[PDB]
Amino acid sequence: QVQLVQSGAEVKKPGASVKVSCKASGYTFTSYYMHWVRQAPGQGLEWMGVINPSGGSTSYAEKFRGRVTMTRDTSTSTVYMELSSLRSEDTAVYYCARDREPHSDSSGYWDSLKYYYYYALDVWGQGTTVTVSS
Amino acid sequence: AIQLTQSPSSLSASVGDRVTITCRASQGISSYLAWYQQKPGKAPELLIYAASTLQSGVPSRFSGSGSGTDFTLTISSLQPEDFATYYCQQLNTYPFTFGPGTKVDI
Amino acid sequence: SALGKLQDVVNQNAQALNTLVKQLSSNFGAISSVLNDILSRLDPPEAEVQIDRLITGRLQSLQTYVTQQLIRAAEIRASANLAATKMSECVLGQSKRVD
Amino acid sequence: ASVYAWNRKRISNCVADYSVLYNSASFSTFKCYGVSPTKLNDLCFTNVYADSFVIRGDEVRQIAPGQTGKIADYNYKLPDDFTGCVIAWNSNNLDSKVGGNYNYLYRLFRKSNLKPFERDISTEIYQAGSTPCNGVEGFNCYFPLQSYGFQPTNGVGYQPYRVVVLSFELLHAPATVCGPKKSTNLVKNKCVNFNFNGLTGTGVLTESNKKFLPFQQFGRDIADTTDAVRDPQTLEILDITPCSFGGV
Amino acid sequence: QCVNLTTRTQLPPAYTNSFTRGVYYPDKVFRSSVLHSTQDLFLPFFSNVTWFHAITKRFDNPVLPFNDGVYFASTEKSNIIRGWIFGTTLDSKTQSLLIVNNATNVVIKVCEFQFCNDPFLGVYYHKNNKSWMESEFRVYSSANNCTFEYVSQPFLMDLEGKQGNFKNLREFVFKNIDGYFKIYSKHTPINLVRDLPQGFSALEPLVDLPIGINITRFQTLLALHSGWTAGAAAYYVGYLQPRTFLLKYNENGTITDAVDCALDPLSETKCTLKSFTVEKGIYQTSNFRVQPTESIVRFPNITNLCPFGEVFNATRFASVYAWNRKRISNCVADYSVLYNSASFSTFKCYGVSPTKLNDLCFTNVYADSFVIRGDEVRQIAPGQTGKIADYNYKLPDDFTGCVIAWNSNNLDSKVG
Amino acid sequence: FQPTNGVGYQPYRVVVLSFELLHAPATVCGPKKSTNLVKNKCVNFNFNGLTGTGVLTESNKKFLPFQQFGRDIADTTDAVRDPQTLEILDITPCSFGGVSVITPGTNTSNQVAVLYQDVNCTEVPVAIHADQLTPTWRVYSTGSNVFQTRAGCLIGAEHVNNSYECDIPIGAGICASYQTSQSIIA
Amino acid sequence: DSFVIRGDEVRQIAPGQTGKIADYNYKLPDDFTGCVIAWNSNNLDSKVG
Ligand SMILES: *[C@@H]1O[C@H](CO)[C@@H](O[C@@H]2O[C@H](CO)[C@@H](O)[C@H](O)[C@H]2NC(C)=O)[C@H](O)[C@H]1NC(C)=O
Ligand SMILES: *[C@@H]1O[C@H](CO)[C@@H](O[C@@H]2O[C@H](CO)[C@@H](O)[C@H](O)[C@H]2NC(C)=O)[C@H](O)[C@H]1NC(C)=O
Ligand SMILES: *[C@@H]1O[C@H](CO)[C@@H](O)[C@H](O)[C@H]1NC(C)=O
Ligand SMILES: *[C@@H]1O[C@H](CO)[C@@H](O)[C@H](O)[C@H]1NC(C)=O
Ligand SMILES: *[C@@H]1O[C@H](CO)[C@@H](O)[C@H](O)[C@H]1NC(C)=O
Ligand SMILES: *[C@@H]1O[C@H](CO)[C@@H](O)[C@H](O)[C@H]1NC(C)=O
Ligand SMILES: *[C@@H]1O[C@H](CO)[C@@H](O)[C@H](O)[C@H]1NC(C)=O
Ligand SMILES: *[C@@H]1O[C@H](CO)[C@@H](O)[C@H](O)[C@H]1NC(C)=O
Ligand SMILES: *[C@@H]1O[C@H](CO)[C@@H](O)[C@H](O)[C@H]1NC(C)=O
Ligand SMILES: *[C@@H]1O[C@H](CO)[C@@H](O)[C@H](O)[C@H]1NC(C)=O
Ligand SMILES: *[C@@H]1O[C@H](CO)[C@@H](O)[C@H](O)[C@H]1NC(C)=O
Ligand SMILES: *[C@@H]1O[C@H](CO)[C@@H](O)[C@H](O)[C@H]1NC(C)=O
Repeated sequence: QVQLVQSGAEVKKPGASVKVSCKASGYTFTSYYMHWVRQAPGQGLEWMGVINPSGGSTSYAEKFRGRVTMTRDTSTSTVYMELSSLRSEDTAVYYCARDREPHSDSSGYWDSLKYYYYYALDVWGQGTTVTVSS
Repeated sequence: AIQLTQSPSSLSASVGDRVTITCRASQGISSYLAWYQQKPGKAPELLIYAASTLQSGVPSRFSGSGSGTDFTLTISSLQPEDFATYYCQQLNTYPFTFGPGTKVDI
Repeated sequence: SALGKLQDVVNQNAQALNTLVKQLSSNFGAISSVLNDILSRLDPPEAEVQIDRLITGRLQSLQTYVTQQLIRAAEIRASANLAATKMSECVLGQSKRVD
Repeated sequence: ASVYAWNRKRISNCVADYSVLYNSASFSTFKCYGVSPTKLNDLCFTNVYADSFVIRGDEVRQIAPGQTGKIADYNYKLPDDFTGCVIAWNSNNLDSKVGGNYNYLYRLFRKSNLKPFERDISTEIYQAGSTPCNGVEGFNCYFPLQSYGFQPTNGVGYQPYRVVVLSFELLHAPATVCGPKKSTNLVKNKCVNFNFNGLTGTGVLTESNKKFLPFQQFGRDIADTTDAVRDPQTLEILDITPCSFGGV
Repeated sequence: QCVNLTTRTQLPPAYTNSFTRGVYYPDKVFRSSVLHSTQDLFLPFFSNVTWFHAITKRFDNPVLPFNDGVYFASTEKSNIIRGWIFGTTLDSKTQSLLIVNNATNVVIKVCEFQFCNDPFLGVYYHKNNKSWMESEFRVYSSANNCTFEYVSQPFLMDLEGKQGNFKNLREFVFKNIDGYFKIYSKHTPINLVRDLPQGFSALEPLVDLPIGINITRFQTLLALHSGWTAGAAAYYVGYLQPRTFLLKYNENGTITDAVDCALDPLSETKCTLKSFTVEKGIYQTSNFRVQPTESIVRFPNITNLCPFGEVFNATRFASVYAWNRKRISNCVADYSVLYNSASFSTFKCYGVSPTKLNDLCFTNVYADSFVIRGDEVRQIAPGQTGKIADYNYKLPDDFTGCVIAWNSNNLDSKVG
Repeated sequence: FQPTNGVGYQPYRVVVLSFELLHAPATVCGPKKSTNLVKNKCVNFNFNGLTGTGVLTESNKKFLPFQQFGRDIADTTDAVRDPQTLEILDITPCSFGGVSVITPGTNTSNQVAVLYQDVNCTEVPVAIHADQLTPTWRVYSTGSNVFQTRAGCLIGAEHVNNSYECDIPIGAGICASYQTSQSIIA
Repeated sequence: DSFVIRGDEVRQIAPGQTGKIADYNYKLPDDFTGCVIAWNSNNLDSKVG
């Protein structure tokens, strides 16, 4: 089976950037999108961004747009996430989950009108804990 | 945006019975639904995709149904390992929003 | 080898049969090429016209097929009587007829 | 909707109960082309569209395959191989008011006849004579859109008639809009009259193993046999064979 | 807002032949292991298509005539081909169609857009970060009264600029039949730098849009990486013609090969015997070689107006027991004048269809004229009876003509 | 008739037109505009309301003053008078139907020879109308190997002064077979 | 036969037509042989109120 390892727990002053890394193993890095989920303690899940790893193109949530940079390193085969301007409510845990739909190195996005697209977060990592405080 | 509300918030059940949980959508979602199961202290796992199709590697006791703005999940022969939080997720348009969550106790 | 004359019989029979099923594939001027469609969206006072058209077309196709196969079988009867003549004095005797 | 720019509404994923419509609405001309009104209930339709326009009483005949006029050449032309039903009724109380209802428009003049199911919305000035209009009204230069003069005091010819033209495609592709007939159980490996997705016939059915394309729902290995069909309830690929073998 | 693009280099385009490309599925019913003959708009084999390509500073996107069917092909490396525009005048006077693939969705809009001469999608690349982000989008100047709109499922692409040879071949077929705009497509990975590959194509149906508009003009959008660069791109445009094909279906339900019926005498025999294998001998061929492309009309050379104003507004109009017969001769019958101010209730025509009434020339025309009540309008028909079609005016059984009736309650009836 | 009565008791002006199509000269026509005439070429014609597809030539027959249409054999209008120039012409199908194709089997070769029967060799492009025809047909319309049988002109195979055994015919004492550089031979 | 129907339903008394006058009230056979005679009766069969 595939094994996904995230970075360790990091503590910092909530006025600087953070560096979170994921490293999917056992699956083609470029095919599936790499979804990102934040979970607050005692709260439900939320979706913050999606990574088309081959393209390097990314899509953020409308609430968190412009404050998060979601990058890739295909040479070292990892997905990086950086968040600026940390607040007290951002103390949470982070999961990076692949999506079910697979793709190829092509814009068959023309075929969006033939086959409907159903995305499913099937494989999840163990998660990392990011806690910031004054 | 699109918000999903699961009812009821608090659920109580036993071992070996059939239970039914539901969540209501705001606008038209059609067949874009993901039912997610999360054990406490564990990562969430995908349970049901496309609101009527069982995911591979999952026993067929779980079932899902619903259409339009209404969605439901039926649990038959409830094992003691099924006491976990359930979420329903819509995938109509960006952003993707999750449900609040339902807790079941022995 | 020179076995083409035997192969032509099977080849032309296969041609007759597959040409026949391609005839039956046609619609013959009706609104559909199948009987089940025109019997599912037409009341009988309007359906019997298309039924008559399709049945007459298929019966004409079968008439052409039975004509072709039938006088072809008559030609095979002519060749069969020629061969039975060759059974008559070449196997059961000797033939003085040249060539 | 008006007649120069009519509306097309797609209807899908529901059931078409014809009995509801004539409970409170009376239809003047329920002309149906290609499909008989009696066998309308047991069919299940695949691609439907509801046209919508208001015409006067004299031009109801023009919405038909093969008819001509200023409503079937310049406004709305129906194809020759049409398959559907034309539903028209009187709307003098609703669509006409005192003083004249001038919202409805029609193309009085046009350079050429319309293609079937083609909409023209342009409001360019039509030149009547050899002189150029140059985009400004003048002599032999008229606006191509003229307004109806519907009034409740006029006759049967000069009163509005709401026309809804439905266009179908029977027994091809998957179907989403069915009739009000109820579904029963399936008796396979036995001779029984079947009504699979509007396809009526008599013959035995068995189980087949060939795979269809996603955009294909029916199949005919040889035409006029209709061997292949999918059961809508179970999505089980089957075959349709005659009731008994002919070798007796 | 639009702007002219500078540093444009002019070079003549190339013409190449398409090795059996542009054929699609004519119907959605499933078949297998059979040969099917069809008549539809198809691009003929080994025909001239327009080799349009980019890199110096080679940029091209001309306005082409539609000509009842367009086959499009594109060799794609870094997502340059984003869509097309269709229309008649492309200046918001007529109805226009736009298909575009923007940064997150696919948009199909039928509206009255106004277009500039050089539409483009601008992709910007930064030195500090390696990410490629879409920045510019200019195809229409403004918006107007829109008729049809469609937005696809949101997604993401490969926006980076790959080097080397092209890696994909995406084929499209656009046709407009009976008011339906049908789009067929399939995409195949290829390994070519400047070539159209020799391989068969099976374009599956994608959409059948019910638009129904006039169409005679076509243009292709491009993506570029006032200095600018064009990048590497190549596409191919050809036109569909009315032809006849024979398709061979495999056991998996997909077509294998298509045999043209107007290209070769061997193909002529394959069409007229409806098989892909023919033996030795003599095979007489049915005539599919030539399709005429021109029409000629010759009529008697007299252009006087017929006295329909005397017949249709006759102020004193004949009775039914003694009806009037007027001979019409040496003029032209303009039917379009008649319904400008007159509305006809029953335009029943016997023997001659109303559609083909305009192109005919009549020889012995007479205009009967009588007044009947509203219940007896049905009696003026071949085979009807009553007190009008038996004692007043009887029509022959083999009638050839048109019965034109309307309402005259205001004119022919007065108080008392 | 009274203005206060219903639809049944109100006047309905009826004008009934009686026609006679495509017989005798015509004096009343429709609003379609006339175009130029392209003779000796396959084109869709609309001569005096008669719609059809075929090639037309010049005829020398003389019509009666009351005759404007002609059929030598019915279900085929042989001749029609031009309404504009008043020249007597004739109407023939788009091309002669005497085309025959000789070929070997498909695995043997894809090379093909075409027989044009009952036509003269100099009139082969005229008869088949090769000017408005696919270029792939045009190489078999005119080629280096031209042989004239009594059946017709054969283009696509080369004649030989020797004599070989016949297996498939041509129709005028000539036969073709596969024989050797290898190609079709006659 | 003898019945009173409204103006819009005169078309329904015909072989093959449907409606609430040809499915629930009076249905004509498919192989019909006869003549349908209809006329307006607004003066006789209708009164004020
Ligand atoms: C569709 O559009 C074309 C215009 O692009 C129309 O055809 C032209 O009509 C004008 C005005 O009558 C003529 O002057 C041109 O000679 C026509 N030919 C061309 C250039 O196409 C055409 O009438 C329209 N067709 C329909 C059916 O709407
Ligand atoms: C690309 O196309 C999409 C879809 O047409 C655009 O998304 C729309 O944006 C407008 C304005 O921001 C919203 O009102 C719509 O609701 C959006 N549609 C959907 C389906 O979400 C998008 O703005 C376009 N441009 C870019 C840069 O992505
Ligand atoms: C671009 O050039 C064309 C052709 O001269 C011109 O019509 C158009 O106005 C130009 N664009 C702008 C924005 O001026
Ligand atoms: C069309 O194709 C033929 C044969 O391939 C070629 O000779 C001709 O030049 C082409 N037409 C043009 C305009 O290049
Ligand atoms: C890349 O750098 C440019 C220049 O500052 C900036 O505008 C852009 O947002 C950057 N992109 C990313 C993904 O950081
Ligand atoms: C645009 O379309 C609408 C459709 O209802 C029409 O009423 C209007 O006249 C058109 N033109 C303009 C300039 O709005
Ligand atoms: C057709 O289907 C069979 C069974 O799945 C498969 O083995 C075969 O490869 C298919 N044919 C092609 C050409 O893919
Ligand atoms: C036919 O009419 C045209 C009008 O343009 C005229 O030039 C021509 O001479 C006329 N032909 C005859 C034979 O009168
Ligand atoms: C008939 O008479 C009316 C009123 O006099 C007039 O408006 C109309 O144009 C006339 N019809 C024709 C075809 O001239
Ligand atoms: C046709 O030729 C090929 C090779 O020349 C051979 O394998 C094949 O068997 C031949 N066809 C028949 C029907 O013998
Ligand atoms: C073929 O044409 C030429 C010139 O037109 C002529 O001399 C010759 O006689 C013709 N052949 C026959 C058989 O008539
Ligand atoms: C074949 O016959 C023709 C007929 O005259 C002659 O001109 C030619 O020389 C002959 N060819 C050979 C190779 O002898």
